[PDB]
Amino acid sequence: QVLTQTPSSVSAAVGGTVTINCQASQSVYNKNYLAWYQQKPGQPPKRLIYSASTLASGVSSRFKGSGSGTQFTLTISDVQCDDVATYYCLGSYDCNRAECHAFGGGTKVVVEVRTVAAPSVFIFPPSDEQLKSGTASVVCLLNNFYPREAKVQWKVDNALQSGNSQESVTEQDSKDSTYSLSSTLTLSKADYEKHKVYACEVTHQGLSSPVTKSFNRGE
Amino acid sequence: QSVEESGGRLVTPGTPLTLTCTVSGFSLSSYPMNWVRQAPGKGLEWIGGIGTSGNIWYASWAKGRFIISRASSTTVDLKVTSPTTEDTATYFCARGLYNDYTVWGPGTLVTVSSASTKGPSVFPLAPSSKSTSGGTAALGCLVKDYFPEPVTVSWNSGALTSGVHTFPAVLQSSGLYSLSSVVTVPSSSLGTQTYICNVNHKPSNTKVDKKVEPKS
Repeated sequence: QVLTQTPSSVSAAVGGTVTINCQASQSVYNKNYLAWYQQKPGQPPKRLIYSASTLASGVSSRFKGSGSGTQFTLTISDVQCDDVATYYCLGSYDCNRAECHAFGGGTKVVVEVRTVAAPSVFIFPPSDEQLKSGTASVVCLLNNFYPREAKVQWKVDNALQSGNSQESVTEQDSKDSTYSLSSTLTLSKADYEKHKVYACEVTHQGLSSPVTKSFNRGE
Repeated sequence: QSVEESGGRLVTPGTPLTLTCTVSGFSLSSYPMNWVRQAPGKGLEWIGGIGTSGNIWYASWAKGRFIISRASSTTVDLKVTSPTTEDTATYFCARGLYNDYTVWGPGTLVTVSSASTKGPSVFPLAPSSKSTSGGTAALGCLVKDYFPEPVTVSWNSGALTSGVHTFPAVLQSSGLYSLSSVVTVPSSSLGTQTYICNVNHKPSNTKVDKKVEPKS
């Protein structure tokens, strides 16, 4: 049995409604052995619904399951910031006739806000400790922004850097619905001490103009 | 009733590994047990399980690759017979999966790779005027050049959690991971309050407590 979830990603404003569909290739046991799981980043999955529509103990009545046979839906009403998670359907079967259990592929729920939030931007020079080791890492932090799309550009003596940085983004915050991002520029100690001005330039919807944070090596 | 997974570690491809699920507060002859896995950033996948009567069931994709057994009155084993890089995942055990008696463990991390274990270097991200904005200062630690996952980061022995961002690790071209953890604090606190990042990388037996102070 294969369970297909659509869509694979969904957005709702706070107070809005999302609907997630689960289609099974064959009917679950008793036509209703379908469970829904919620998974928040870093955590084991939490069982929210079973028997297609029955809430697990303690689960909010904002979650509503429905459907039968091969076609199932999860509806989240009055979407809240803490609903940010990946949701999985789980179908169960007669072990003698089919695979005992099969998870759907998951649907990521994102919370949308009408208003944008500009990132606060911070730059960190390499530590003296690291410089001793022969490498220099420069870090640029973009803190608490929305929406997710953000452009970070590294400039060294006003020269655009390519192929020598990596970035990482957090999952959406379950309290303020924002993202944060770190970009790390990595150079050899030798290359680092050849240049003076180190800059990270940030483009984002919440900023009317690109903002640059920079330092001069040494000074 | 609770369950706990153990045995996850780094192995080279082809090297057999056994995971264990240990149960407390119930009998294995009373409830079914199931193994589930999740590769980093991917979905949940049912592997197999053992029913009340002791019958063992596998997902069709898992047959031959995994062997499930009752190892004792309180433990269920999962043996990965010839691991490939694609068996890198968190492995969860659960009593049940569907019914009201369902209980999951926190998971155990398996990494399959020919890369060797390496402890991280921990460097400070010092607060300065270049990391201050409107009464808020940002500071952190850079945890560089480690393998495999995971590393844990906490601040002030867990006493500080607000304004903390620990970023997902990135795989560098060298094949080693790097990550940063940052925290935003009141700038007025930089003179009085001590900030220490607590970094633990158990695979390499590395534990570092790095004080992060304003740069001189």
